[PDB]
Amino acid sequence: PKDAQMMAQILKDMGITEYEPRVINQMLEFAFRYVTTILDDAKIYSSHAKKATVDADDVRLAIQCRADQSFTSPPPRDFLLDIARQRNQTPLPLIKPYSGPRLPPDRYCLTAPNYRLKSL
Amino acid sequence: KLKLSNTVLPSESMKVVAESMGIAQIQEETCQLLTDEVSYRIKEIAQDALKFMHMGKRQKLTTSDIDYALKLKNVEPLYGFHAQEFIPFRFASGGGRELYFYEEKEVDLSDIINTPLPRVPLDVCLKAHWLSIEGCQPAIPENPPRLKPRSIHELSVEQQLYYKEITEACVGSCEAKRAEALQSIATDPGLYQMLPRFSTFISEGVRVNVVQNNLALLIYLMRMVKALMDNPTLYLEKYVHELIPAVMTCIVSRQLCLRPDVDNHWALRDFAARLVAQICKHFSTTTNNIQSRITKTFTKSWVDEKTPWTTRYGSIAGLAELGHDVIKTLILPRLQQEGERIRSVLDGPVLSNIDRIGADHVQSLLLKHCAPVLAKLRPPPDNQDAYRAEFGSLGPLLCSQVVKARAQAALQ
Amino acid sequence: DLLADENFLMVTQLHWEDDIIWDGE
Amino acid sequence: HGDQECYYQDDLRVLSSLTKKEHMKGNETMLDFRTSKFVLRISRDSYQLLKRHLQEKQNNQIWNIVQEHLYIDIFDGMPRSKQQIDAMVGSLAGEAKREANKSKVFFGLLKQDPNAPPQNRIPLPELKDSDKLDKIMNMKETTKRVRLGPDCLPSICFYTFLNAYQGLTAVDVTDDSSLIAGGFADSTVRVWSVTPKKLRSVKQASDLSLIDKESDDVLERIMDEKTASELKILYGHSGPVYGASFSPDRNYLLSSSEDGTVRLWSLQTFTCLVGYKGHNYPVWDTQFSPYGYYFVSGGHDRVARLWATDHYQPLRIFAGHLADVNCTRFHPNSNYVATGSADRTVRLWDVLNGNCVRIFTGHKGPIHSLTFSPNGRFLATGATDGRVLLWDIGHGLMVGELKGHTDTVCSLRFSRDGEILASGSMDNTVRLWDAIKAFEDLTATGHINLPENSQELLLGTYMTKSTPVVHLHFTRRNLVLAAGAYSPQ
Amino acid sequence: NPADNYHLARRRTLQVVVSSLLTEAGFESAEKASVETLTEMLQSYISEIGRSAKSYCEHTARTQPTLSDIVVTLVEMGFNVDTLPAYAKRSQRMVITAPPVTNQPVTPKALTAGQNRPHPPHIPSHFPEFPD
Amino acid sequence: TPLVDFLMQLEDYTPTIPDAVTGYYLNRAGFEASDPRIIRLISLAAQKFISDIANDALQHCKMKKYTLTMEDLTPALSEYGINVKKPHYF
Repeated sequence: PKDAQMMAQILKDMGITEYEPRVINQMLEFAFRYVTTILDDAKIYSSHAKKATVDADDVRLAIQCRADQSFTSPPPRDFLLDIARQRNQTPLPLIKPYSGPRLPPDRYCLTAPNYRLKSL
Repeated sequence: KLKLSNTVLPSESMKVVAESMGIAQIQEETCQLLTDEVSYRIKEIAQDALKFMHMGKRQKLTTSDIDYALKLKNVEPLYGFHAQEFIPFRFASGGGRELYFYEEKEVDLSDIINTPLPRVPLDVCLKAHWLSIEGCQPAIPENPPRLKPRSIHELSVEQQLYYKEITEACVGSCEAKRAEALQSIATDPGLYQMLPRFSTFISEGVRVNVVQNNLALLIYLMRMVKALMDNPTLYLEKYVHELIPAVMTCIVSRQLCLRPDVDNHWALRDFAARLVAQICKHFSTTTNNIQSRITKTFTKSWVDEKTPWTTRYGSIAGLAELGHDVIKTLILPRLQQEGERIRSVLDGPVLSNIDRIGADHVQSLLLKHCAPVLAKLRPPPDNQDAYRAEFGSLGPLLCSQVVKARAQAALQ
Repeated sequence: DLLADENFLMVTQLHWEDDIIWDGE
Repeated sequence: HGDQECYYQDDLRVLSSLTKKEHMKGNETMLDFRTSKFVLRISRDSYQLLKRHLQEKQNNQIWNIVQEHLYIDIFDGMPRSKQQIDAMVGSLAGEAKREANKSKVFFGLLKQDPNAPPQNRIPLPELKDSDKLDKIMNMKETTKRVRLGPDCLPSICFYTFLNAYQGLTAVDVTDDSSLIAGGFADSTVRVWSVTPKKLRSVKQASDLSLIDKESDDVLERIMDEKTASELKILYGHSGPVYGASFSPDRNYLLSSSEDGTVRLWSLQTFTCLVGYKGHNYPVWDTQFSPYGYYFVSGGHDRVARLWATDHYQPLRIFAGHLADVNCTRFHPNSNYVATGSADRTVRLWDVLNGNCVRIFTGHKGPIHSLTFSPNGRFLATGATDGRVLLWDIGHGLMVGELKGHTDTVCSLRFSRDGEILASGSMDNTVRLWDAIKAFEDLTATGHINLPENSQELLLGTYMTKSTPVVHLHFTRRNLVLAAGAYSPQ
Repeated sequence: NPADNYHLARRRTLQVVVSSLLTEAGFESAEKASVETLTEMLQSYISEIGRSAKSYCEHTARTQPTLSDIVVTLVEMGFNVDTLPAYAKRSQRMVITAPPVTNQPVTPKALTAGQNRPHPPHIPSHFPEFPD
Repeated sequence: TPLVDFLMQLEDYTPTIPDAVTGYYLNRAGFEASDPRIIRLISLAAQKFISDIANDALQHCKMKKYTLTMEDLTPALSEYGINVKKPHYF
């Protein structure tokens, strides 16, 4: 196909030699889902600005307002290094010698009487 | 040298999607703006789905890797639908859509119900074996592969012994042993470099085992041949020049032992031999050497006047099991001769010879082959007395066999 | 092409039909 | 792009995708590459030619980019060869300063060793009488332990997972070869007993209330024989289990998965106890401490957390990597945590103060295996380039490069004596390396001339039948165990 | 074949369930893409009560979910649980059996008789016999 | 307790989806089969969701019975807030 032969070149440019045949079919299904939610929001933004033609600033708005919600990322390095030094300053606690099975408080564990219904 | 490029999706696919949605009259710079954004998100996910491939220790990107790569980028793994509320399915993968390019795009709703469900495979188990014994890798099936000096045999002293245990088990004193040996022959990876001695033991055995027609000795050797053939590791067509005249002798030879009673096994000796014979013509095939040579010997066994009827029955079976077209092109012009032979056995009173038994077996086999040869190339009309134009051998019973074949086809 | 390995395998170079034992005695 | 070194193709492809600004504003690896400084260790004999070509106004713009984005760490010595520079570069913001690799590291074992830390440095747990009973039968195994060396090559017992149509993603074996855990892609952990002794759960609380304590049998009395299998399946992860780690007292299985939780499974009740939710992202590895109280888990969020099995929150956050923390390994004294990662760096982290005390660069792919020497002096790391790099820990210098493997080296272990390093990779081979001849020599140039001696350090290579070697384990009698799902592919 | 079958047996049963519910509705012969759509929403629905009712019970420090954890899970998906006793007692309903399971004599594994060499003392008895 | 009564009746009830298949997708998400009746209620809830979508789609087909097309699933899931996607790339 046309758009499915370009999908095998996006993977081969990323060095993916081996892949399942259902991999191309659902990256096209995601790429179709992504462009019919940019352009669906683009004509919502065009009707907000009251213009009959969806021009390039509408797609510039609908991309950056969908990328502000959908595609997130891990936390940044200046945020990870601040919560590290706030946590790594606290000294390590000592251990009680014969406390038993060392566990968190019981509202943080998964150890409850764990009931079930009576069969009748 | 690296001529790496940046391949994006085509823009002429993005205008088709836009005008099939209600957004008409889009500019080219508007349309190029769509195809570099979505081609980045495909590149961002396929680079992120390659993290799950490496972590799962696979070299193939499965369909579930993109489901976790999407969930990692806070996008729902759902592909077919998108739920604005997101509450019915929250980042839950539905496994994609089983769709094709060459699909029918319309099915009947009772076709999907009546098909049999695939078999759930075996659960995960833990078996242990040996990669290395003090530095040396064993050849188990869980592993992949002036006086001149006194020479050594190319087998270990121990190596000679298995040759000895497997051959003394394959002469079938005990049936579970026979099998233990059989199991070994069919899947030992290191059974090459012992294969000349196995081929010579087979060949030499059948020839001094037809001097007195010892049926078990022969049935065990034919099972040894069948166990040699389905082993995938060893290279057999260097030794098939010894293997093939041994099986032809099992099929085309007279029986020196009691003529009746074990003739039932004799038919199987010719059944096992004709099976391995057509399996040998299926493999090892080059131009005009193996299959045509055994076909020519079978046909001149057939057209030979006044044959031994054991040899006749064996050659008939051998030419019978050669496939679809071979009986379509060879058994056709010969029905009258078969009928005349049957009539001669019937007329002559002589009953204490093996001629009558040979005749009955040959006629039954020929009639079954003729039945599908007919079921295969014509409609089942006039199944009562039209077969009387073919000397009336199988007639209505042949028609009943064709009807049973049609019922099996309906069941399929 | 006549130097191909198969040409020299003895199935393609031996009249092994003569070996088949018919009515031996 | 095509005059760049061949080892940089992956980064070059990520960059070829990046063409917009907003594409790079949400990458967070090139966002941290743009703000950091490339370290670029160069000699003073070559820096004089560089600074005589940059201090002139003819090239004051590329000199302005160099002194803005690049550190330059100068050493006084010989200029390195091309096959020595190729051995130690490959990372992003790579080839770190020698001032990072000069901190004092207590790389010795606990109990005199001057390199050993005190026992009260890290508050390690007590040694109980059942834990002291374990070391009594451990030294009976050490009595039968063979000296391996380059002559008495060990026997390898491969524990293959035969069907495994759910993809096996994590293996661990206990310290005595008694249990084998399997983390699978169908969100399950499966414990197998390999000794002829079935897996039993302890009795319920009604059955324990009627028996008495203080008895000699006690543990034997508590076992339930109604529940006795050769296989126990553990459910509760909502995603493929990527890490698996036993505790040294043979209770307390650990597992981490794609759903962002680390789970502590009991091996006496065979239920889940705690779910440690600190990552929102796939936790790629976890490991218990060799003393069994703390554990470290590294995830997709580019940190490694230190937990203690007593707090719902971590104690130390090791947050200096620029990509995913793929591996997390404890030192044999458990005062130091080595975290390999996907930005081609290996970093040692002190458990006190959470400080990075060593940075080991020189891998060309993401590091997928780390192991420590039993001395505590050395560290073997493997990555996707098929290279096993042997690092010193006191000197912070790589001491050797093993380049026999072809694909990703996913499992390393040293022997119990330290005589042999075993390497298992995706080329379905278990290579054995001489881990005594590789460490025969023990600076201020911050580098040593690596020997190119891999051929002499290979004692053997053994090929698996279509089976990637996921785990490598050494029995206490020096017998190699290996586990891998058989994939016909 | 078998790895495809591991996933496919459980997807093909889901597809037959979808085809049967469509027939009960009144549809005979549906479009192909409309069946793989609806059986993808069915697998994503079972997998969402799996992840959310496990989350609601483990929030309450338990490990296996009761009825009170699913009737809060289905409320958070907008189900109106009270209509379910009337749906279960239909007269039009079908039953699809579980797929075939490849089990032979529990496990049909008995290896083969090839044992000769014993064991050196660094290998315990529970490891496999050194091969012949 | 109407639903507690229903779940207690769910023993001796066979649902349209098998428990070997409903229990497979529950084990995939950490839900383990402690009680069969709970698996059966989950199976029936999934069945009701698919059946309700199908019945709405049939009312749309009757308005425009017989064949179910993607243009019947599109307005049927639109009141649910679910925008279904055409394939369009095969």
